[PDB]
Amino acid sequence: TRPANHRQLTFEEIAKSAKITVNEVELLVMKALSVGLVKGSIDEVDKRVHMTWVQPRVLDLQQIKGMKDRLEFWCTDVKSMEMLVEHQAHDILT
Amino acid sequence: MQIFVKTLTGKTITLEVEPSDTIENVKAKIQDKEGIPPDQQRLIFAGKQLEDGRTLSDYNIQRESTLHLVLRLRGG
Amino acid sequence: AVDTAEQVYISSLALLKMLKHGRAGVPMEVMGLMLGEFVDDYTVRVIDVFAMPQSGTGVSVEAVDPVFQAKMLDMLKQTGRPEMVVGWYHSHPGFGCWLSGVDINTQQSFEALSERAVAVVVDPIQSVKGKVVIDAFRLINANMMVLGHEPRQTTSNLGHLNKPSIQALIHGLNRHYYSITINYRKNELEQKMLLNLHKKSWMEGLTLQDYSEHCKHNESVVKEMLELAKNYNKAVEEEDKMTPEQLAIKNVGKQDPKRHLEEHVDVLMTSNIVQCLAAMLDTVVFK
Amino acid sequence: AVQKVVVHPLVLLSVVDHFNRIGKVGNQKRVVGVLLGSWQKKVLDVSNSFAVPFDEDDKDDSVWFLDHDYLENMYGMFKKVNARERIVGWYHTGPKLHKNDIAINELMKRYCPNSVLVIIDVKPKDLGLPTEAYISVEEVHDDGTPTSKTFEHVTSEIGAEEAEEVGVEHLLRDIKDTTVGTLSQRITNQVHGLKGLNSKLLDIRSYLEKVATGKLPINHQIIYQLQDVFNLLPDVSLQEFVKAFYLKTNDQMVVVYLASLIRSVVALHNLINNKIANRDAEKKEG
Amino acid sequence: MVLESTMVCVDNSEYMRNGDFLPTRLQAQQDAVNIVCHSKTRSNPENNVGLITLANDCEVLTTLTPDTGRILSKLHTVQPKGKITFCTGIRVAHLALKHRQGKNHKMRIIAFVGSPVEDNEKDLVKLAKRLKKEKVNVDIINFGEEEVNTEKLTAFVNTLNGKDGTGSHLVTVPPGPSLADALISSPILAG
Repeated sequence: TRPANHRQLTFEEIAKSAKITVNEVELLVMKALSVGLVKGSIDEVDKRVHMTWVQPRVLDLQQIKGMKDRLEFWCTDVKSMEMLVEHQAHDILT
Repeated sequence: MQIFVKTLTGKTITLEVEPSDTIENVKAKIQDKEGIPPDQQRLIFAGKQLEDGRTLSDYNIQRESTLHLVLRLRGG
Repeated sequence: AVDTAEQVYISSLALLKMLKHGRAGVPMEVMGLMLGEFVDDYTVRVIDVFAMPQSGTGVSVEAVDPVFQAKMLDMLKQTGRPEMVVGWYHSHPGFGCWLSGVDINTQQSFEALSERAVAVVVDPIQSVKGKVVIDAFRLINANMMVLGHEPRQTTSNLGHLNKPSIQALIHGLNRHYYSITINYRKNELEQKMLLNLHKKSWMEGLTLQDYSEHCKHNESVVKEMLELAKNYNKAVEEEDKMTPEQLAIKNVGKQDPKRHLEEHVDVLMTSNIVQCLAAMLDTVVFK
Repeated sequence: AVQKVVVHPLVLLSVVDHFNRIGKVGNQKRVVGVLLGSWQKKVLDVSNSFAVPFDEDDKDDSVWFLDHDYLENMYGMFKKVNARERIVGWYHTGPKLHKNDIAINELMKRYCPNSVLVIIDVKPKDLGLPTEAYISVEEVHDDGTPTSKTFEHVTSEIGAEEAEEVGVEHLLRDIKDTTVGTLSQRITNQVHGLKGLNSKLLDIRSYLEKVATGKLPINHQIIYQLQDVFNLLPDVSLQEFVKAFYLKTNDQMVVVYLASLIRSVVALHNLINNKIANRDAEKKEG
Repeated sequence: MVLESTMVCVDNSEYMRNGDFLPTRLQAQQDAVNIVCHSKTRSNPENNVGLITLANDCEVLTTLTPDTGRILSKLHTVQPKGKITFCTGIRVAHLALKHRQGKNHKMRIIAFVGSPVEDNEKDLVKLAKRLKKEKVNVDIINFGEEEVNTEKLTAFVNTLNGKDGTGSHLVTVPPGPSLADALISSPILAG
């Protein structure tokens, strides 16, 4: 769910969202890691975890419009960046 | 769909053909109507030299085009 | 009478095959047969060439199966190559380029069979990346030349652009035959290929060199600079103390630190510039 | 099996010659042929080739003609003049894959249990590389779809031989090149990099249109892969990564400073030599 | 004398295992092939012959070859299987006739029909007409069971060689003694 900017979260959030007591949550996430469906690390001294990669999932015909949207203006950035270096150094070799 | 052929002698030959015909066929038609062996005939159309294996509409030849015959002479 | 200007056009593929075949029979005069057509009185064009089964003894070679030739040729027609025979070629390693003795005899019968034949000779062992050594000849008339007749007609400068070498004069080129100029005429599509022939994939261009190891190289060259600076000071101090050329003449053993100092620049530069630029770009183009 | 394949120029010129010649026998838009080669340590080397008659009725699959006992006859005729080389695979000059070529491959595989396909597109319309390499495999499925027989990609490159690059270079009198050193770096590894990356992203861009009801989502597989792409790309350049970057930029430039200083001193020294030499000899010759 | 290229398109469908002709239709046709090709080559020595077979796919077995033995030893170990498919066979034989070695030869197709043909009539009429303008000559033996295929084939041959072309035939046969013995040598020299 969370945007890629964060994908970092505290014990309390999971503990409530899965309605399991906090002292269990460590083992839960360890299980998650061990079966190999999610990757990252745990930072117990402040009760936080970081989760850098997650199993792909199917998704619907409207969510992919988000993919096309992101990809389009990623694409334009490349052309923009090319114009600059192709121009300013024209005299070395155009 | 009429075609004019010019030989070295300047005789003009008239052909009723089709845009999807092939050069082999027209060379054979000439063989029938004048007696020249097919394989001695080379066809010239402006600068291009026509190749046997493909079709007139590939060269977009049009109606009443004038087209040259050249003879590749052989050693003896 | 033969015009001085007439060309031989060879078609780039034939040349590559002539080389890759000549540079294998390394010390022996391997030979082969050559296919093309007589466009005109000012032309001959060779379009392809192929080898044969043959055996020899260092001092000679010849081919052993006659059937193989007719069978191969008659096969090729089924795939669009109806052209026929116009000549032959054989390789001279290191000798130079000329026809000698037996090579005239096997040549001359071609001309009784087919006028306007051509014999080609290539040298694969002197050639080098810039230039290949090829020649093409045809026999002078069987004398009756006490008349002093010229072998050829001339109506152009076009045939007198080149200087015959001493070696062929030793073996008598203008005495028994004559040379004919080679020319190349590439078509559009092959030359489009020929430039791609070295392109390298986009995958590489954006890639960074390791930053470790790179730093190692930097420290290596910087510590190499010292000794050259130290030597340079003395080399500045001592000059003009003797006659001018006796600087160089006395500097054939020991190196002169100017050049070695200078050419360690163009290694700090170039390297550092391009690495910093490539990192600076790709920090933007990905996220 | 195979890890990489290497092609010599003689093959590429052969392909092009065949493509131009066919006009004397047909009107087709593709040609097909055999690759002779050898290999060692899973590195495959293709060296020579000959072309065999083929024909196809364009308007349908499954109606095509390929002449066995000409292939066998030529292979015999070649073997007699070079024992080094053996059937290895086949090539065709179409710009894109065709439906029936898996059914070509299952034929010609009877001549070599490992056979590899090389596409040699003869009319490039971009900066790029003229060859691609493919090998045949069987795919299982998680959807319970039956086992599928399908191609797989193999990395490729051009190679060279000293007896040929002499000829290649004798022939490369066409245009400029070798803008030495710093001139050639940035062109060859910035501009012609970015142009490629842009073309790839345009291709993905186009495909994700057809999924607007133009075509069925080919698999959730392709979507899983795309999600990996947009997940992996480097973290936002916003954290203490920045500190680590500045350090190296300082170190990278400092030595440049040093070298530039060296560069100037020599010019002064050369200047002095030119000056004194001039004036002295002048007054002397006066 | 006239030089000719001939492809014989044998039939191998499942139906070929049944037993109208005495040994089994497979042996009923192999001998016929054996005699017809002997006739083709002995008529003039440089005629030449090839072989195709009709199943759930078409398959080529030997391209135009001047020696008959290549075919005979090849025709053996062809096995009765699958379902016939007529059009595709005739097409692929048209292709393979273009690539003949000597274009001065004119060309023929021979085929043996031994099963129901599930084809739409109006497809045969198109195929026949374009084959008409390509100067390819076809010649059908209704070797097996005459019924079902009796009509379609006849109308086909009409539309092809009709307009008073006369160069193309249909011939047909009941169950009985050998094809080569009673039938094939009867109508004309062959076909």
